[PDB]
Amino acid sequence: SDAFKTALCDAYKRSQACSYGDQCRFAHGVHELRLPMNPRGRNHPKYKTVLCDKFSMTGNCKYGTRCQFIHKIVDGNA
Ligand SMILES: [Zn+2]
Ligand SMILES: [Zn+2]
Repeated sequence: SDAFKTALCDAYKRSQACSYGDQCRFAHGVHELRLPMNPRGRNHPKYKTVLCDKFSMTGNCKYGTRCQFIHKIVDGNA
């Protein structure tokens, strides 16, 4: 990354006064801040939202991969 605006200004945050001022290679705000944009794709994206009742009762769900419900192998014997 380039030396400009990829990190916040330590002098501006702690001391407020910055030695270079507006010629500071660091950002004096979030609008000034253009950091190296790392992917935000970390959160869990669920197609299958609620548990599958058919897969829990009969052990089988007819939709399979199409199922909008979570196929969880539930322990316990009848
Ligand atoms: Zn600065
Ligand atoms: Zn299912």
